[PDB]
Amino acid sequence: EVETFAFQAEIAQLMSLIINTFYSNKEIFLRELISNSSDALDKIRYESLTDPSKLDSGKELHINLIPNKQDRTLTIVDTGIGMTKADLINNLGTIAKSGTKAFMEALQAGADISMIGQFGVGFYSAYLVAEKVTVITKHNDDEQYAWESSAGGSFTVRTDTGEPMGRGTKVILHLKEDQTEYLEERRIKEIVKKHSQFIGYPITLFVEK
Repeated sequence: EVETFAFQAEIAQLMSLIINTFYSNKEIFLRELISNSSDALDKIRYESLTDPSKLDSGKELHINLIPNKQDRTLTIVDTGIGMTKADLINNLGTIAKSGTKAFMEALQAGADISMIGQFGVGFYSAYLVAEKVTVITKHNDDEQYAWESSAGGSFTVRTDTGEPMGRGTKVILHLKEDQTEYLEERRIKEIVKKHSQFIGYPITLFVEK
């Protein structure tokens, strides 16, 4: 049972800008997704201070980066607070309508695309390098859901059939044909060091057989 939804007008316009604007500095997508993961880890850490049972679904707070050259995917996994179905549908828990409006105003006034994270809509920078994005998420006391979009004005949400994750979010980037550099170990290391060197959680970069 798959539900298909239209993006709000503002988000469709944001995604179009990201996909259609000439902007060579695409590597900032990774900092934005790592930033989102770190925020989600902060949330479950703070909630667990007054209720330790919220870590019954996993005590380790970390970020994994998983390239797969066969599938042409880069996956960013975190064991953060996860998202409910309502969150997923409501623009993956972002303030995307107001954030987009502010971002667009900033772009008119001298900002550039790399500042997208400042406005709370950094997730959508995935579409700098991905033709399709899948978000698998599990919040405590909600079920596991999968969100997916290849832009074009719509997204889908279904309950996730696949392997149970304990808690957190997985963002699966199906990369565009010309963006496979982001599957290379030395390229990913370079970008993490350049933009995400000091953050509050361990990042593990998986290797491939």
